[PDB]
Order: sequence, then structure tokens, then C-alpha cells
Amino acid sequence: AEKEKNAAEIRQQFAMTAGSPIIVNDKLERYAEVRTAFTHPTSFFKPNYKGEVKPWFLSAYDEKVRQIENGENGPKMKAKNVGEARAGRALEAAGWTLDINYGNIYPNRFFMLWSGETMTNTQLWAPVGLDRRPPDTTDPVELTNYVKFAARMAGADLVGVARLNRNWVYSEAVTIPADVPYEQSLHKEIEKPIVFKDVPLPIETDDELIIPNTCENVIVAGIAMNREMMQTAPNSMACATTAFCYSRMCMFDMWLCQFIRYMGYYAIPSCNGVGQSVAFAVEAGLGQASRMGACITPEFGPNVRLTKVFTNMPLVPDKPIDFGVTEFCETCKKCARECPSKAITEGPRTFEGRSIHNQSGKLQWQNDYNKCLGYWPESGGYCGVCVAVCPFTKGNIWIHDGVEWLIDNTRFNITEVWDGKINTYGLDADHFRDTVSFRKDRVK
Amino acid sequence: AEIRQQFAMTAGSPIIVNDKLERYAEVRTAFTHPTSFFKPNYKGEVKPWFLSAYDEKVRQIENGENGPKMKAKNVGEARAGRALEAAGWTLDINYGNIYPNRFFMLWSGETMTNTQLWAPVGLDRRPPDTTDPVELTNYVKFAARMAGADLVGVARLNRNWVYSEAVTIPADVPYEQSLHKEIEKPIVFKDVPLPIETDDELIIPNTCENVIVAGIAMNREMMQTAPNSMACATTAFCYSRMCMFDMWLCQFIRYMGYYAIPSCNGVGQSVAFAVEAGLGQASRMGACITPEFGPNVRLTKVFTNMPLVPDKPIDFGVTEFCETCKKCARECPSKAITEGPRTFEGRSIHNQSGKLQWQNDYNKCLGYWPESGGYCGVCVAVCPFTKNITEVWDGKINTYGLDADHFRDTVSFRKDRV
Ligand code: SF4
Ligand code: SF4
Ligand code: SF4
Ligand code: SF4
Repeated sequence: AEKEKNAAEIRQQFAMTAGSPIIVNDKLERYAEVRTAFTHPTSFFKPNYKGEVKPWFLSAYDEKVRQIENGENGPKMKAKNVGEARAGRALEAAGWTLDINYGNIYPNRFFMLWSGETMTNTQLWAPVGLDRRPPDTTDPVELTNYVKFAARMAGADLVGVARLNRNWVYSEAVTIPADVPYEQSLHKEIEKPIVFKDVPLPIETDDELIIPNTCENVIVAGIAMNREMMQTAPNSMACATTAFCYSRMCMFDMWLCQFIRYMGYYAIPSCNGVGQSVAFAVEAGLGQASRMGACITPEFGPNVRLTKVFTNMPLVPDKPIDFGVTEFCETCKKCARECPSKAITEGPRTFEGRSIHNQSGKLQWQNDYNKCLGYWPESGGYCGVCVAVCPFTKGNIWIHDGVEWLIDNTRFNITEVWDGKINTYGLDADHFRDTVSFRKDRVK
Repeated sequence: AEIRQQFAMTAGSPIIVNDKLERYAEVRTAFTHPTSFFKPNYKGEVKPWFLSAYDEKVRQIENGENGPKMKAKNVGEARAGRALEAAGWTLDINYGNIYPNRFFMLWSGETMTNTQLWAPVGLDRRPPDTTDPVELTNYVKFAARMAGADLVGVARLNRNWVYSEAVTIPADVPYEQSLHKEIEKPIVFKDVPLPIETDDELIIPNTCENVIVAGIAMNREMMQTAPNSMACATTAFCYSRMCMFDMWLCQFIRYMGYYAIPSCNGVGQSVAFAVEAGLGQASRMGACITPEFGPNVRLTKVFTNMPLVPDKPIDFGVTEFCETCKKCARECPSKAITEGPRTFEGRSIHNQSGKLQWQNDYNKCLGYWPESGGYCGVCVAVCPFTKNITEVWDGKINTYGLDADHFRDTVSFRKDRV
């Protein structure tokens, strides 16, 4: 008979010995965040469908408006009617409610404050003194259990811990000056170094973002997207599950930072800022890096968002996992064949970046992310076709052969989504048991 | 979904009222009224109730307790429970988000960062492309589930349950002075295009036909520790879930071409709205009891002119079960819950007279909160419909505290949305 799926058993089967899995050489240096395709001047501007060059997201807005007017849910994808096209973009737009400028990247601004002191919740609770009282627990084992429990309350579907590898922290952040209001933020972005110094608490000066040398650990969360909606990529409902999960990421960061602070430690939130989430996720054991560039997890494949919190709280690092992703990506190449911009390489991994958007000096599949971003104005969304077609995004990829777990090699419209299955936060009760957690799962 | 169809009743508010019913001023609640707001701490110092409760939390942590006369495993465990409680409230203002059109509860989306970022698309300025209440009901309920509701229902807006006057603050008062500068402000209905606040009035349009009610499920293991700290923590986390639900859903409704008023614990009486929208039935303890969660579920609501199909009220025997049960009343640590029958006359200023209900003494309830250092919840914990702290911390958990053993019960297809 079919063995009842056991996600915890799967993770124990593929656990590695300690050690960062990312292979590097001497040319590796920390990466300036301005180099990402979203921010770099070489890629930030894209033509709209009339050929006008604009910031990428404004050209993409022009295409969303055109599609609604034409009763479309995506590029050359007719909707049931104009009302349905409108509803998908209303859902997408609303999903972003708790996110600043598509990613919350500015450190120590808006939702991403590096201290809790000014938050309305901290002020309300100040008479209890939780953020001022020294820690009552310093045992990393108990702290790992407490913080992971808090993380699940805070909306993480996956959580892991790693020692902080500074190679993946941006050398300089993209941010705005402290006196600039929101309405001018996109006009006034600047660079600001992220440095490590012998200081007691995370602190920002006029010149630097200063992370203390005691900032030992990073906690990485996986926030699961909805499979039915992502499978509509590159159309509007894939944009909506993306958007809602960015607001879930924000809530997670603030909730968890506040818990850590109220435990007597400091905590730095980040969402899409501060450093490279995929690298942290691999080092924390959530999954393995893939050909498309994303972290593939056993539970969700790549159909999961990442965020992370940095802290001096003593914790037990998790072990990395190797469930064969590298070898499957070597022979699969489905994302590369289906990518509408041919951004994903069909070749082998190298240490040499394809362009300024890649960090050289680490062995990885080198993709052209300017080509990726170029398809977003064309399609009026955030694509996601690579995630949608990845075999690991399918549910029930795992089978048991009587001895051990293995991957099933055989695996290698929008009206119906609106009328079909949904549940709280887009989670799927057919698979939600996979992320149940007991103390045995949280700390060893 | 089969159970809910089996117990659907014919249309009509199931709350029985008489000719004495008047709308209720929010300042009368035990949290805000001057006769109940102040309570002594354990040293005998009279303070605002929540500050006296803070003193008890501090005392408990120092003494290694998770609750009144409940020893923790150690001081570290005691500290962790209160840290989790305090963190849970991150997205909530002054225990409930009650001030309308302040902080997270804005009545227009125009000034929000998300609306400003999306302004070039014009979704909030474009007339609706859908006016069909059937299609709108399916769209908005799908959105409500994305926004974190475990249950969602629609009712026509009964103004009897809208507060006659809200508790709020002046618009330009900063957060740090909010608690000391609370004021009362009328909520009125007028022929105006959009919800609007003047110096004198909170104005809801006469076109505000409907209320969308969400149920936000709490964690059963944690609530079972009532009145101790982990019950407080699931309470707190769900208040922040409520706030995010209201903002997400209001934005979706605005981007569909309609207006939307968030509320959380403000604007009107959630239990009455939830009963009229079919989420559950009112109970002896005073809560809406649902089939899926019993009373172990939080409520929020959004008011809108979006055309919608109202849901049917449900009757699965709660009234007859409460008539003979009395378990919450016997376990209540403050004897706040009556063992008598339902009447139309409130016991004190804190109750709204003129509706048939079990009349409870809610100042007695609030008095227990500084003594126990929490938000109690024993009545919810012991209710048959709802079915140590080290074991909770070491035990089962899942995303947002939801339980995969029961999560299938809230799956939704179009069939059950409209
Ligand atoms: S589609 Fe295939 S090659 Fe691409 S990430 Fe998924 S498994 Fe790897
Ligand atoms: S998001 Fe789309 S364009 Fe970008 S890499 Fe994936 S498939 Fe290609
Ligand atoms: S404990 Fe008994 S009387 Fe009280 S609300 Fe629950 S069922 Fe009704
Ligand atoms: S919360 Fe506690 S004190 Fe209040 S009515 Fe319920 S059992 Fe009684």
C-alpha cells in the first residue's frame, strides 16, 4: 500500500553534513544591490508597447491597462470578459498592500526598521520592559525551538537557521535618505554601504548601515505561493499570488523581529533587501539552488517566496539538504526551453557572471536577468513561467519504494481558477500536513 | 460545506428585538467607559486596566509563572510566552484598531503607499466593470480567503449594530498621545458619494448596503491554556491577522471600483454582524459560535456599496444547547456569565438593551484581566463547541497556527461561495 507521505522523514533522509554547499573561488566579492536588474541603469528602463522608454514598472502598467481594456488576462490571453480582466488586476494590486516599491528593499525605512523603539506596538508595550530586560534564555537549543514556533505563528511555511555568511550580504544597499517622504522615494534612491563593526546594536549613520559583529545568525522563512494561481503564469493570477506573498513576507519580518527583540536580542528585517535570499535559504537547508536560479524546496519546489531576519540570538544552525536537484537540473532544462525571453541558460554552471547582474565567483547557472525583466513590460506582470513549469512545483512528486523516498522521474484557465479551489492564504489542505511541526522537527 | 447547507435557515435577521432598541455608543464598552477603565494592580495601585495587567505580567515573569498561580518551567519560558503575546499585536493599535479612519483603519485608500504606487493603472478611479452581485460575491469571497479569512459571509448592513458614536482621536494627534486624547464622535448615514470624515462626524453613505464578515481562526492548543499566556498569544496574533485582512480586502474592493470601510474591533458589533451573515449563532457567553471552530475564532468586518448576495443565517442548535449547558458560566473565574434565561434588558451600561440575549456582566470579566495578567478566554476554552504550556511550545504547530487535521473543512469552491 502507498506509504503515507512524511515530509520530516524526507528532510532527514537527504540531510547533509555541516558546511556551506555553495562553491566559490577567489574572484568572489560582495555584490552591490544597485546591480540588480530592477535598479541598475542598464536595465531599469524598458519600452512600453508604444515604444516609449519608461521605468520598467510603468511600462508594465501601460500593458495592464491595455489588457483590461481589451478583456485580456495576459499577453494574447483573452479573459471571459472585461470584468474578469479587471478583477485579476484588482487582486494583484491589493496583494501588495504591505510592501514598499516592489520588495521592501530600503533598509531601516518604512516597514523594515532595524530597531523596534519607534513602532506603535513597542511604545504600547514599553511598561513591561521586554525589549529592555536582558535575555532570560541563552541556550541555543531552547531559543531555536522558541523562535521557530514564533516563525510558524508569523506565517512561515518553512523555517531554517544558518550562520550568517557575509558573502551574500550586499556590499551597498539601495535606499533613500531619511528625510525623503514616500511620494519622492523612487526619484531619490541612493546607495549606502552595509558594514560590520564592533557596536552593540544595529545602527544607521549618515554614511553607513552598521551591522554588529555579534550578528551571528540568519533565520530564513519560506512563504508558500498558490499552485493553481502560479500555473496561470505569465497571466494575472500568477501576479496575484506573488503579490499577496510579499505582504505575508512583510508581516513575518515584523512579527519575528518583535518576538526576538522582546526576548532580549536585536533583529534586522529584510524582505527583498540586505542580502541574497536564495543563498541564505540554501545554507539554512530550505532547499537547493536550481537552473532557474531559485531555491527549490521538497514541499513546494520553487513555488515559494523567501524572506530572512538577522540576529545575535544564539541558535542551532540547520543542516543543508541534497535531494538531487543539481543532477535533475543538469538534464531537465524545461524552464530554459519555456522561458519566453530565453533568459535561462541551457549550459553548465560556471564561476563567471553573464553580466553585471550576476555575482561572479560562485558556481551557479548564469542567467541573463536583463532579458527576464524585459518580458515583464511585454506581458504586463512578473511572469513566473519558469516556476510554473518546473516539475518540482507539482504536488505529489515524492514516492516511497518500500525502503526510502525518491523523486518520480516520470514528472520530468483563469475563470476556472476564480471558480475553483481556494483556502486560507491560498494554502492547500491536500498538502498542508507536510508543514506540520513538532519540537523534534525544530531542534535536534 | 454539507453541514452548512443542512442548517441554512430562510432569510431574515435571527436577532429578536423590541421597540426599545437604540444604537449603542462605543464608549460604553468596559474597555473604554470611565466606570470600568481603571483597575487596581496587585500592589493596590489604581491604573488604566491594561497598565495594571502589565504589572502582573512583569510579576509573573520575575516569579517564573505563565499565569495566575501557574508555575512555568522556568523564568525563560515565562518570558517567551509574554514575548510571543506582545509580538502578536504588531499590526494592531491600542488593543483592537477601534479608532475609525486612523492608522490602519483608513476609510479611503487614496493616501496609502500601495494606492500611490498603483495610481497610474487607475483601478481605484475607474468605474466598476462588474455590477452583477453573483459574480462580485464569488470574486470578493475568493479575495477574502487570499486575505486570511478562514470563514467569510455577507449580510445586508443592519444599522442597529453600528455604534451610535465611535471612540477615536483627533486626526493630527500623534500615536504617543493617543491613549490620553480619546474622544467620542458620531457615526451618521447621509446621502453622500463616499465615506467621509468631517470635524464633527464620521459619515457613512446611505449607499453602504452590505457588510462582509470574516472569521479568523485561533489555535486550539494555545487557547486551551486560558487564562495563561499562550491563550493571550493566539489572541494577539489573530488581531494582526484581522488588520491585514481588512486592509487587503478594502484595497481589492476599491480597485474593483467600489468603496470599503475597514473596522476590526471598531464601527459596530461584530457578533451581531457575524450572526446575520451566517457564520454562526450567538451563545450564552456572548460569542458567535461557528460549526468549524465553535467560538474559538476572531471576527472582523468590512462595509461596502459593492453589490453582493447575502448569505443565509444558520441554525445548528446552539440556542437550545446553551439553554441547558451553562459550562462557561460555571467555569468563568469572575462569574460574569449568567446562568439565567435570555431577556431584553441589559445588566449594566456595558450591554445594549432591546435585543433578546444572555445578559452578562462585562465589568466583572474585565476585572479579571489585571488579576490574571492576560485576556482570559476560559469561556472559549471550555465550550464544547470549541472541541501544559511547555507541551504547547514543544508540540504541534503549523502556519498561522492552523491545524492540518481540520483545514480541509474550510476549503472553498464556487458552489459554496455563491
Ligand atoms: S525546470 Fe527543470 S532545469 Fe529548470 S529549475 Fe526546474 S528541475 Fe531545474
Ligand atoms: S520569470 Fe519568465 S522571463 Fe524570467 S526567467 Fe522565469 S520564465 Fe524567463
Ligand atoms: S459553554 Fe455551553 S452554555 Fe456556554 S457558550 Fe458554550 S455551549 Fe453555550
Ligand atoms: S473571558 Fe474569562 S472572565 Fe471573561 S467571561 Fe470569559 S471566562 Fe469569564
